[PDB]
Amino acid sequence: TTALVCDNGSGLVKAGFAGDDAPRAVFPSIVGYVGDEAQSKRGILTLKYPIEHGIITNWDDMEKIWHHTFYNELRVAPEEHPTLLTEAPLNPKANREKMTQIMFETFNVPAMYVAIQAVLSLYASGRTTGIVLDSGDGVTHNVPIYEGYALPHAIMRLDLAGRDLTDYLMKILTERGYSFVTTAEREIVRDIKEKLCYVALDFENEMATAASSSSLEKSYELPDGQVITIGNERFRCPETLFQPSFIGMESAGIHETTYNSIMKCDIDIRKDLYANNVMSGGTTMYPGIADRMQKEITALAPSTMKIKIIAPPERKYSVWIGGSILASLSTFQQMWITKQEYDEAGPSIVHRKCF
Amino acid sequence: TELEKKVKLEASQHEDAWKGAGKQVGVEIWRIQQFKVVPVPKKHHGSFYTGDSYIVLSTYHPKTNPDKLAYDVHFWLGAFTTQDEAGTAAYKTVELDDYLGGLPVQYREVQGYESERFLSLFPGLRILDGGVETGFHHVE
Ligand SMILES: Nc1ncnc2c1ncn2[C@@H]1O[C@H](COP(=O)(O)OP(=O)(O)O)[C@@H](O)[C@H]1O
Ligand SMILES: [Ca+2]
Ligand SMILES: [Ca+2]
Ligand SMILES: [Ca+2]
Ligand code: NA
Repeated sequence: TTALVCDNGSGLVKAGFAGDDAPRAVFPSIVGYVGDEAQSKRGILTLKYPIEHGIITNWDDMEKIWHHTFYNELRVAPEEHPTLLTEAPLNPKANREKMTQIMFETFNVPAMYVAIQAVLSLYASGRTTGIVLDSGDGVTHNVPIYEGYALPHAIMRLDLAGRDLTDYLMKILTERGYSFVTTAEREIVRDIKEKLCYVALDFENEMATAASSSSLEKSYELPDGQVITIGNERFRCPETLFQPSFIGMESAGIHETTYNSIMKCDIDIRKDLYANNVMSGGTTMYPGIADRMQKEITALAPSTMKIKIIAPPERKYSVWIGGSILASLSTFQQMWITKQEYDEAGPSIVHRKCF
Repeated sequence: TELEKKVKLEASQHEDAWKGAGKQVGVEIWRIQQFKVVPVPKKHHGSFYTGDSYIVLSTYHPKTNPDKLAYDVHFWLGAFTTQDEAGTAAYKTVELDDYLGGLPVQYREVQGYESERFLSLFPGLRILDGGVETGFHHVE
């Protein structure tokens, strides 16, 4: 009897079996047809995002995503699999109850549990104490955890992630004359973002370097054969993570939200949080983002503070991997809500077992 | 939070590795073996495999009372341990912490950078090559 791990992301669903080292199903969280089957017949229906900024808003489209996960992607009978779901930090109590309601009444799972995404990434990094920087497609979070328990009052939220970074790269790529408009071209911009972008150590010195020589220029061959050249757009795109003003957002950068999130904790544990900055999410994959985060946090912290940035090589799935590890432990599954307990208490039991 | 402690404590009762732990002053050692907490034989205490993750429970007498028991729980991460073994050791450390009523203080030890509190548990500490195979199933 294998447990199911489904990471409901704002842009990508990560699903698979507990005990595996990687999710077996990764598809976009888009409804139309769902995912790859919907991006093909895109000129017929409208594509909506059921999970914008990490919170599930429309439950009918979410039900379609979960149905697509169980039957079309993983090809499993939901009635024969305990299922572990993930949620964004500070998830409302009602939104947790609806997840339990759909899992038991619509899919009839024998057991269910909803876990915090950032806590799974910390466990996946082999830690019980630390502050997680989870930057995915729709939302970016700073979540401190001490000895296995998250600190909700210090959690920072920033509605700026990979989706906005893709659009900002699309915008600045027009300066060189390129035009990426169609839905197919937006996937090419995402590919350019994931392949050639990087975080500058000193932004102003790289801006002057890009204007001084052509050593930072990179070439990229489009599917139609056209070869384009990209310059300072490589590091101007992920710079929005540290300067949200690049897209007109009056918010603090990821380095400041991390620093602020630490300051909202007890002084005894700040020393441990500075040495355990765990990065999670696909938007934390830019080369050089750890060195830049190291440089910015050092400038904000006391001079004697030992600071360490942890960037796991597969932090793109660290949320799911931590779920696969925890769901492989029998004592963890013991806390899961069984179908009998749901049939007795109802949907409010998610707040009595899931933490 | 008081109901959270109730279910976390009830969950820790289903691990046989904690039955009898922290009962007397000493050092108890477990090794993570394919998502399972396996006790390390006494003859092998102090020898840790560079590719595995361990849980080390140090029961001692606190300075504030020589007739009482305090706990220092350390999970030791080998330089070549896999993600499953390190993550299970981290979670099970919190689980043993809850099993003993939150009293244990948690320490994260990595090979070659262990704290003085952890090194003091051995007169002594020998690192061995190899380790138990990962519990992960590889996805091609
Ligand atoms: N190597 C990379 N470099 C830059 N961005 C990346 C890379 N890999 C993935 N991303 C971005 O990360 C986002 C997906 O991250 P993910 O953690 O799956 O988000 P969520 O969990 O919210 O679905 C996408 O927007 C994608 O563009
Ligand atoms: Ca996510
Ligand atoms: Ca091993
Ligand atoms: Ca404790
Ligand atoms: Na896919």
